[PDB]
Amino acid sequence: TNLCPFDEVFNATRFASVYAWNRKRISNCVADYSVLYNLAPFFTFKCYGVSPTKLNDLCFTNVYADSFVIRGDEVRQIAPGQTGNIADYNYKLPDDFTGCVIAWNSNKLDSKVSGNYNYLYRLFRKSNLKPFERDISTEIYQAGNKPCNGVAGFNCYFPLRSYSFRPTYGVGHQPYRVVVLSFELLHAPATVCG
Amino acid sequence: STIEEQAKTFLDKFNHEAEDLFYQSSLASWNYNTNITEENVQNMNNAGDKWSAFLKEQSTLAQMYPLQEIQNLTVKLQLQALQQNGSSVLSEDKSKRLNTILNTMSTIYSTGKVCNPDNPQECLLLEPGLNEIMANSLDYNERLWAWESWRSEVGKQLRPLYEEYVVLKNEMARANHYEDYGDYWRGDYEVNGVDGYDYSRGQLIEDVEHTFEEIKPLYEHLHAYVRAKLMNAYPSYISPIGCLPAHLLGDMWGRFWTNLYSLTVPFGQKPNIDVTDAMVDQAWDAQRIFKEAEKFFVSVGLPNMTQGFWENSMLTDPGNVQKAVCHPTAWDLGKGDFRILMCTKVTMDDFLTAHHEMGHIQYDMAYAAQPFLLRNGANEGFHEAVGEIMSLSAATPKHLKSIGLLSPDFQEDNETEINFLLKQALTIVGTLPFTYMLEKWRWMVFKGEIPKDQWMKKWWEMKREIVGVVEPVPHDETYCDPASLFHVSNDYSFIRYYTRTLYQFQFQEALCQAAKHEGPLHKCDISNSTEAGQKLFNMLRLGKSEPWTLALENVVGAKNMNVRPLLNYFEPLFTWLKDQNKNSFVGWSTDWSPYAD
Repeated sequence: TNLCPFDEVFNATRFASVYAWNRKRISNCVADYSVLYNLAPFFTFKCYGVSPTKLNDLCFTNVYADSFVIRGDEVRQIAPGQTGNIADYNYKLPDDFTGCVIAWNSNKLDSKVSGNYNYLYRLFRKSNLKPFERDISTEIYQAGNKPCNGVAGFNCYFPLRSYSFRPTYGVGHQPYRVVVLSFELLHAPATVCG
Repeated sequence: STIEEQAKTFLDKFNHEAEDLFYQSSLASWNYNTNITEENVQNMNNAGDKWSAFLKEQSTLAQMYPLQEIQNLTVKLQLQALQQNGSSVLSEDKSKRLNTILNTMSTIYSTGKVCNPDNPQECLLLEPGLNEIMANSLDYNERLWAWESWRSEVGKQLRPLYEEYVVLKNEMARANHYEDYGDYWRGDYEVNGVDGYDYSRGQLIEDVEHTFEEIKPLYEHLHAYVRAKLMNAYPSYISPIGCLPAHLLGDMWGRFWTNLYSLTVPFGQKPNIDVTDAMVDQAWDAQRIFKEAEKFFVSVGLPNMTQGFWENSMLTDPGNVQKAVCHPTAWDLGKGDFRILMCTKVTMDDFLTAHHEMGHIQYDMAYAAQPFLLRNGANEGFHEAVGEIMSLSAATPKHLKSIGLLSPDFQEDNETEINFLLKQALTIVGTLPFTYMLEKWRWMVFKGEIPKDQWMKKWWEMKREIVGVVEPVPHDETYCDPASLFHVSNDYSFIRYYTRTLYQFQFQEALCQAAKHEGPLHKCDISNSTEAGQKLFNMLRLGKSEPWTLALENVVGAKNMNVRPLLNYFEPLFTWLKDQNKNSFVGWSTDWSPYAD
């Protein structure tokens, strides 16, 4: 019984920023979601369509573990049908999403005293995101009637702004490592159960 | 593609960015008020101009969006606090003169070096000195030197130095399309654009003049009682028909009358309510002062304190190896961090400010969801008023009955709360004309109502008509008598202390009517009643996004600033003050002079 690599999307060294969330296609193994929830090292865990009491019984073909890091009051935005700042320009879940987020507070290993400017988040965009879409771009957001040719001066602002992460903030703004688990079905034979 | 959407994306940049550079500035200032160090004082000045030269680059970029077409009122009240050019409206050499003269009036007030020519061998510092001599000195001439010399060596060098200040701060306001600098202090009470709730700047002078006319018989009957109770202390120094002398009001200028309680006590045979000898016997520490200050706040419905509050704050003075300046200020560092800073001791007047200081935080914890330029009070006198009502309910004998401090069998007769209400009369009522007169003098020297040679004749005549105070020495125009204060010399608005009083009892009229209190106001306790917390949290979370005249209608039911709840707080005092004043003469005359020799 070979365990699925959930040791590389939970206990990893560093996560990616929310504008460049890395999608890990976990397949050809046997999961044990139970471990996570049950030992409760982790915290919030909310699903729709599936539930953890029905998780280890029925199985899927490809589970998508999408890991990112956000702020404290922005964990509420990683939810179906939610609008805001992260949920409209960084990471939008579809209305028929069938997986659960797992968010645990990470002030011990992710925030540095006097500034952690290594995590970015998108603040402006020309339009909202389609579900499960990632835009890695640094093109300067035109918010005026003047075509700017790359310099971020007046009314032409840089799209990615930096998270500041001081240890001392608040549950309100501490770094929260968030990984979703998008389950889906195909014509391919289902692998991830046991 | 329109100016409303251009201002939303600019302010969305701004908030976020400001949060980063406001924390970085405020954390270096929190490390200065904990570790007074030469290495750490340059870190405050390096993080200070990085927010000052940031707000200068952001205000110029905020001036390209006109307010003539922005229609959403949240954006307009955000840009109104950013499109103000501030002190940068003048020229180069004229405005640097403003900055270098604030550093020579702030340093000359804190380091005023005055003493006596009779014995100049050993001299004085203001603290521990001239503030102590206004407390336990009951001599006439010994307090005359203590008050005249502070207005002859500190006010002397400010009188030709503040004439340049009034002609230079008018240029800071007449370039911002104001009438004078007096309209700039009145500009925070400005509300314009909302239907039915408008408030011009010129209506504030007519609103204080109508509220002061109603506390006129209340302050007068204190003045007929303080004068009658000072006749035995000084037999031939205070006339019964005249006004009070300046150098016997118990303070450095005459603002607060708290130090005049021990001479004019109504009932000294009964003990004053104190729990200082009750807290040390129960082994109460610095943590349990703020523990039970929180048990008042979670018991009204207001949110619990954050986990970062109990680990990053400073409550005990950390030894004699590092100096921590701990005059009690509540620090909003921003970004979810709400620390507190005071060297708290086990005394009652220290415990009573623990409820007041968390009221600054519980206000500031409520508008954390608001944008950054509106994370403030509804006006500049609104933050200090929402804190004092939390201290006003923690001083009642019914609240100390609950937390175990007071005795289980405690009597309370009709001669007990009169000694408590006079304690509140000498700190709140007696400062009400002294806040109005000093601000009426500032508004009538900024408007050009009195020139150079009349600059001080309409100060003591504003003293012996409004506050009932005659200065003992005939002063010429070479002294600037209001220049000897903390709030005049350091360039702060003073009308916030008048409006703090008329809000801190108007809110208590509204919360106690929601908490179902059957009795007078000074025995009311808003704790253990969550109906009054929700009537407060509907104002606490608004911040500056909603105007202040709708923050008052959301609580009390009146759009304006009323005065009848303050007079209703002192209703057992006003009845008792008329009972004892039959033998005295009410009112005063403008004729009496102690120097009429």
